[PDB]
Amino acid sequence: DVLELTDDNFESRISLMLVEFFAPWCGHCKRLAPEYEAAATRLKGIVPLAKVDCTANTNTCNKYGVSGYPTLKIFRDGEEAGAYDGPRTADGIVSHLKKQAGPASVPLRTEEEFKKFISDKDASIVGFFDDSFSEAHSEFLKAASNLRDNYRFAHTNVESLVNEYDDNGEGIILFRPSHLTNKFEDKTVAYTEQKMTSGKIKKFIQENIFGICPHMTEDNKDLIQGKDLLIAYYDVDYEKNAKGSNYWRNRVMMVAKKFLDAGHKLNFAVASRKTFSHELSDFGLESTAGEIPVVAIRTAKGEKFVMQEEFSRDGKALERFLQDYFDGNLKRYLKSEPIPESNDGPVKVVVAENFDEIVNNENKDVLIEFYAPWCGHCKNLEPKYKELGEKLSKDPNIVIAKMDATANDVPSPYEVRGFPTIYFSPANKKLNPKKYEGGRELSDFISYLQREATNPPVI
Amino acid sequence: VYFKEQFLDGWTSRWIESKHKSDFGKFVLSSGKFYGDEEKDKGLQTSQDARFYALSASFEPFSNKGQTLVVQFTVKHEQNIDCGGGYVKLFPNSLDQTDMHGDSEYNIMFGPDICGPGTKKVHVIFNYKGKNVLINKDIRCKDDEFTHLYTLIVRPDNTYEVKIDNSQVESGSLEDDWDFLPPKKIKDPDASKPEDWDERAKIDDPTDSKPEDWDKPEHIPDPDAKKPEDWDEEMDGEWEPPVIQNPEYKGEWKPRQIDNPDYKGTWIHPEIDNPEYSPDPSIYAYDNFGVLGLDLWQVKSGTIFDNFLITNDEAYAEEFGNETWGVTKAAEKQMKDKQDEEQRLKEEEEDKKRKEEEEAEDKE
Amino acid sequence: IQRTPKIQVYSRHPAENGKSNFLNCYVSGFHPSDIEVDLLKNGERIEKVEHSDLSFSKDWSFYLLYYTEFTPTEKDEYACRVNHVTLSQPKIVKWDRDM
Amino acid sequence: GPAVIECWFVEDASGKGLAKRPGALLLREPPPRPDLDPELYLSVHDPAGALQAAFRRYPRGAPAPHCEMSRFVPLPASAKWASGLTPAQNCPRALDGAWLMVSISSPVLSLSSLLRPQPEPQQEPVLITMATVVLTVLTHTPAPRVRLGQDALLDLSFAYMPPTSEAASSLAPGPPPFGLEWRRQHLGKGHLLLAATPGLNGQMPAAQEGAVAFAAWDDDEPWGPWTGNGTFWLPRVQPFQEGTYLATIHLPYLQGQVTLELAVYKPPKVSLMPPELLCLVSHFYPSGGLEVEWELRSQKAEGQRWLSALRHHSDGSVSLSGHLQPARYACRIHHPSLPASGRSAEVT
Amino acid sequence: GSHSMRYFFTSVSRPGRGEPRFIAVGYVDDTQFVRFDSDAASQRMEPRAPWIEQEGPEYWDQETRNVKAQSQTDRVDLGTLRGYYNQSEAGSHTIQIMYGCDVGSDGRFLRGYRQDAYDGKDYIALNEDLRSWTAADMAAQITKRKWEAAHEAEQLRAYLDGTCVEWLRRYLENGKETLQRTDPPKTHMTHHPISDHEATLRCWALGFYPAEITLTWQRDGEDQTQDTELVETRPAGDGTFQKWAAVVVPSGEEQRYTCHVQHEGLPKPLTLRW
Ligand SMILES: *[C@@H]1O[C@H](CO)[C@@H](O[C@@H]2O[C@H](CO)[C@@H](O[C@@H]3O[C@H](CO)[C@@H](O)[C@H](O[C@H]4O[C@H](CO)[C@@H](O)[C@H](O)[C@@H]4O[C@H]4O[C@H](CO)[C@@H](O)[C@H](O)[C@@H]4O[C@H]4O[C@H](CO)[C@@H](O)[C@H](O[C@H]5O[C@H](CO)[C@@H](O)[C@H](O)[C@H]5O)[C@@H]4O)[C@@H]3O)[C@H](O)[C@H]2NC(C)=O)[C@H](O)[C@H]1NC(C)=O
Ligand SMILES: *[C@@H]1O[C@H](CO)[C@@H](O[C@@H]2O[C@H](CO)[C@@H](O[C@@H]3O[C@H](CO)[C@@H](O)[C@H](O)[C@@H]3O)[C@H](O)[C@H]2NC(C)=O)[C@H](O)[C@H]1NC(C)=O
Repeated sequence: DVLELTDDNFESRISLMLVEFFAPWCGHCKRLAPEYEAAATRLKGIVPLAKVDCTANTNTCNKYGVSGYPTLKIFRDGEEAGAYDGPRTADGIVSHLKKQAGPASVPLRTEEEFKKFISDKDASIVGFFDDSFSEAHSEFLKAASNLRDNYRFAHTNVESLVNEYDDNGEGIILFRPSHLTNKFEDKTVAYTEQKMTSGKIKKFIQENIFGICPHMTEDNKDLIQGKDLLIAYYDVDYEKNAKGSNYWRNRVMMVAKKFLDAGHKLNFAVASRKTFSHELSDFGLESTAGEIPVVAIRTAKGEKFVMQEEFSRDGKALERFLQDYFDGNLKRYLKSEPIPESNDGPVKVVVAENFDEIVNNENKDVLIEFYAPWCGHCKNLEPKYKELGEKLSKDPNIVIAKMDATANDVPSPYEVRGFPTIYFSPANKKLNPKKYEGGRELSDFISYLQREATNPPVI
Repeated sequence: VYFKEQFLDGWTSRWIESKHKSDFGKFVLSSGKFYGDEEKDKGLQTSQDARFYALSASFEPFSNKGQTLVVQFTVKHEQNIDCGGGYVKLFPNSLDQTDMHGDSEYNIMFGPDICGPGTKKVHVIFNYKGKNVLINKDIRCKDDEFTHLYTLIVRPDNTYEVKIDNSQVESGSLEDDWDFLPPKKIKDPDASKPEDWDERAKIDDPTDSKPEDWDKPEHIPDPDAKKPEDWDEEMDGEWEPPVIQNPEYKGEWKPRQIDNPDYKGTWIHPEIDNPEYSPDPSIYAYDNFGVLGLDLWQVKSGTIFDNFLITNDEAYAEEFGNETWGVTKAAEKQMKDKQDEEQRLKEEEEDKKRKEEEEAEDKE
Repeated sequence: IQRTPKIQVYSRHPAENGKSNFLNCYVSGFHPSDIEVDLLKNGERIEKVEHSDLSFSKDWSFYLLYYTEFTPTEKDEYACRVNHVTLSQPKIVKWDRDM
Repeated sequence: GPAVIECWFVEDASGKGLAKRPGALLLREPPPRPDLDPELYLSVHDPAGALQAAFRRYPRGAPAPHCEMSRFVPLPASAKWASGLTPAQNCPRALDGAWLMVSISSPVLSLSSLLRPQPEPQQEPVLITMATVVLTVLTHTPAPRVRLGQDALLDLSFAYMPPTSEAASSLAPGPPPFGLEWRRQHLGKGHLLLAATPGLNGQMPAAQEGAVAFAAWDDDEPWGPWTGNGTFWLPRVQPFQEGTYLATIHLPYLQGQVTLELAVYKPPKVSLMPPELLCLVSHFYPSGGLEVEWELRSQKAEGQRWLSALRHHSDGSVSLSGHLQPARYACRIHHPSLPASGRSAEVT
Repeated sequence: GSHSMRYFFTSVSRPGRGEPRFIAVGYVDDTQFVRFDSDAASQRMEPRAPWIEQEGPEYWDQETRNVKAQSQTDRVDLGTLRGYYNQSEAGSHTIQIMYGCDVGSDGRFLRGYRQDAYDGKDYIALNEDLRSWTAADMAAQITKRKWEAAHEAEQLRAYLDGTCVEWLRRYLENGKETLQRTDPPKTHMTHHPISDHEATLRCWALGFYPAEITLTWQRDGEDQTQDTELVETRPAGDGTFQKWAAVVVPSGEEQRYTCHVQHEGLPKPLTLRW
């Protein structure tokens, strides 16, 4: 059904418009081909759809900068626009296309339309401007245009609507989703400033659309992630179990609001376990598959924090974890195999769990050796390293170590490019380890620990 | 008797070697290591490996118009050829014997052509309107070292019959197994499949109706939807029983849509007489035959040609083909088996010698 | 990949005097199917030797079970003869009570 | 070595089956041969330096390499463990054009190069379809023979040159991460011995059966063609580890797979015991190929003889006892592992 | 323990008799229940087990057409393969296919595999990971590309996790009387004085089911795996199995020699002494 927009007639027919660049050999384009056809059939009249076989016309992709297949890109009236950042399924394409079809701000003409707009599953910014030529309306229009791909904008001039909202000019009100209503936080927040400014309105929405506990599930994904956050993952399907989702988000909301009144900065969020199941691996949470919500924290710096404790229905565990994090006691969770208590032997078995306890030790010089199991070089170096350890077990100030670098995330400035890499950290130089890239002989190792370590090595 | 050849050194007087190429192979009169008779099985044989050959014999010009033409010859692949040919070619009077190149102007080619396992078929090609036409049928040609008879018969009714070892192996008409006039019946291009002619026929509700029983709600409250005691509807607004997909959900109401109802069969475009059809009864006819040639490339020489016959009577050629090939074949096969037994005895002796030498080396 | 057959001659029950038993000649591991397995009663082929179906195995090899009834007697030495495309000369495996 | 490798372009279209057409490579005035189809006659211009140098030293007078070509389009790695190699949902643009899997299975060294040719054969010069090698996976031991009990060293050296395109994706100049994957396929077993992703970090499937591979780029230069090392160090090769060991180098939407048959041999020990002579054979492997011979010292020994069933030792080595019923009497064992003369034993 | 259900197909090319022979069988555990033999004039899925006998003729015809179409595809595949390998048409060449699934004792899916092998050399197999194919030669590589193009790995994964396992439970439930049954072995142990300085002790695991048994010879409490001899499990003829283990011993020292027999049907491993 779509037209093939080759180079010779590209700019002729590019003059909104959705064009997907594709390459026949790639399976990704063929996977969405029936989905793309269905989207074209479902979006006829609203937005035309087209296919481009880039393998023939190199000029189009060279000009458009299309280095991938597929790289669905929208062309607003023959003008390059932001690449389609969403699922390549037909439903998501249709949803985003209908979102693009409407103006920057939806002009509400009837009050019933106002309720229909504010009844949507996502937050909704509504402007009330009785005067059509008022500068507040124009500034709101530019604000809608700039932040269009992130928020649902609408405007209206109904006398009842304007009077029931601000009725003083720059009447910008944010209605949070109707399935996210709560008690401690007001559902509706009004814009309070002398003049409505596009930047000011954008900042106001950015700081007020989330409130305390938003339901971020594949939507607003970037708008929340990126700061010092706190995500509670749990079964989150409103159309089927809205009551449970409201219950758990209310628990998280009350604990978050208590600590916010206490006066600390920490954003919160609730997520569905299935949708973000890919992200559960990053926190080493596997798949709980239980009504109990798992809670995790990532900070702006990239630190990760996990509760081992069950999320109590009373909320004691939540506030306990919040005050622990604010104090800063729990260690960053890095993927680490359970360390054995039997760390005896010529070579000390170091894990990412106790890397700070062993390697980062202040009163000893440590020589660590990152090794991998399948590594043949590391298997060949293991017996000599063991003999080195048994020989230099008599030195109290120096201990050599090995940490598996595939099942235990390497912490500290320590970084491994090729196994097996060996590092030496002096007692008073825990911040500047030296990478021993010399020889690989036992005698060479003994010579090196004779050269560097202050305490005389033993035999 | 259009042509006769039994090789019973005078054959060099009636056989002539072309000079088109400076590397043409040399033919030798021989009967091979094994045969049915020392003198009766004498014939031309290739004696140079991986070289081209070109040998032609002139004879009284004659035409095949209105009369049956029969060709008959015996080929022996004693050397166990891997790549080569035993085919022969009929050339008109205008053909130059001394200038016969790889592909000279000929009328009919008949005989085996074997070059590897994939190709093991009789190549019979005819000239018509300045074109070499092969047969569409896959005629298999014998590959063992024994002598194998090959015979072609073409009657003036554009019919052909190919025989191997006096036994019928193929028969038919020239205007039906070749590409003389390939348009015979053409499907009508405008005969598109009608919209009412269903191919994948399916009828809804043949012996069923809307059940209205499977039309259950998509989501029903969970049977074990027990509210938690710690839940406060005052703070939670309004607790509700969780709902899940009911086990009784089905695909709406399908009234057993079965196939093959009122099926008229697969539609096809009806065929009509092609206006481009133009077979000719004189397709089998030729102006004149003047030369019998054999230009073939053989990687492993040792192919013996004998018992050449070109005539007009099927019974005549059949009788001489029998009285030559069948008489040869017996003594050929028994003697061959005798020398094969001798060879196997020699190989067993060599194997025993190798084994005893190996044992002696082991003892040291 | 012409794997040789691995004969295993035995009996359904341990041999005892004057008791019927089933000399199951179990040929296994061979490839391809071109095989002939014949049981011998002191050198001569047994006529009534019922065979089982050409059962297949997971490791791309067949296995047949050529079983015939006999009464273990200490005067005859039952044997199994097997010829295949790979083995040069038909293997003759004698039936041993102990093995 | 040979400057013209006669090959066979296997066609992949299902309608035509697996029909073969001629067509020969040309390593390094290109010699023209009109016999070949112009589409499948590739003048291999190798910038990696691995293939042309490998077959430059290939012994002269050797049999023709058993080359086999075909078309293949880059499909992403199917196995889950390789997901880290291709974490995006868009195919890179650098993979434009056709791709041919040239698997030179010569008796001395296997190979599997990925040739990306040019669109049309040369018109003004001879009919040569210029091509470029991207990923060469050469094995120097296509059929190792390790004695039972010791370790085996399955050589595997690969070479990579990034596909040259207008768009340079030099986000991380240097050797890109790859995934080595060794896999035994012995009569319906199919075990994944090890899968490794040097450079990249992830939870790999555990290396099975004690296997370790030296998988690492030899060079770390920012742009230069990179020649990696992927030998397989399997220790204590037991009979159940016999079979073909196909090794795959995984790259972003690239697979180079080469096979090698690891044959295990264990020379037997023979013994004659006292009448009925029992030629008893000690532990040995492989089970097949054994031939008992009998000699009266000499001439072939008279008397009727039979064999015994294979008494499988739990290690895998077998042992049989040939019984003969009739100077000295000797039995000679003929096994491929031992010198083909035969480690015979005699009783006088 | 773990149960298995397998389906085998075997096209054996017989030069001189036209179409190749085609044998298709089905195995639940190691007991066949269907065997379509092309050489036989019946040319149907003749049943051989009680758990498959009680099936309507419509089911039998379903399997009939199924196997017929599979044979029609397989003969063409054999022809094209014989053409590809460059092998003599006079010789007999075999092509084998098999697909099946293995379940654990709990009835859940445990393993699934479909393999093809030409002439007995593993041709192309589906990994136990159920995601990627393994191909030895390059004809198998072309076939692998052909399968991956259609994403039929997601089809077989549907069958192996689905219809295969469902049929396996249905068979193990209808035929629970004979397949789920286990039988302990009626073990013996025998002495044989090979000489005056050595002797052979052979413990007989006789008449058991299924074949997954292990016999080991603890010498003074230590497993002497190196010098133990054993024969592969051999069918007895009446459904059961029997095995045989052996050890060489110094003459008259049969004090510490334990033939541990371990089998699923046994309550606990047994100990033997002479
Ligand atoms: C399996 O593995 C085995 C290995 O064991 C493979 O066997 C190999 O097979 C190849 C062939 O595929 C063999 O190659 C041969 O190599 C020789 C040198 O070593 C070449 O001389 C020989 O050349 C022939 O083939 C090439 C390529 O096709 C041709 O260019 C060349 O001209 C030769 O073909 C001529 O000769 C053939 C045999 O006589 C004819 O069948 C063929 O048609 C062609 O005939 C021409 O030449 C004659 C003589 O001048 C003319 O008269 C003809 O014209 C007349 O006929 C034509 C129609 O045919 C009419 O149009 C025209 O009007 C008439 O005048 C033709 O002009 C081979 O290339 C290799 O040696 C084998 N090795 C071994 C060890 O056996 C096997 O192939 C493998 N299997 C598979 C399936 O691949
Ligand atoms: C790929 O890696 C493997 C393993 O690291 C290399 O194989 C082995 O490499 C070592 C290091 O060079 C070789 O040691 C050398 O041995 C010779 C003779 O013993 C000695 O004279 C040298 O001084 C040096 O010690 C070893 O021979 C070699 N081969 C083995 C162990 O079988 C391999 O070279 C690497 N490169 C490839 C495969 O291209």
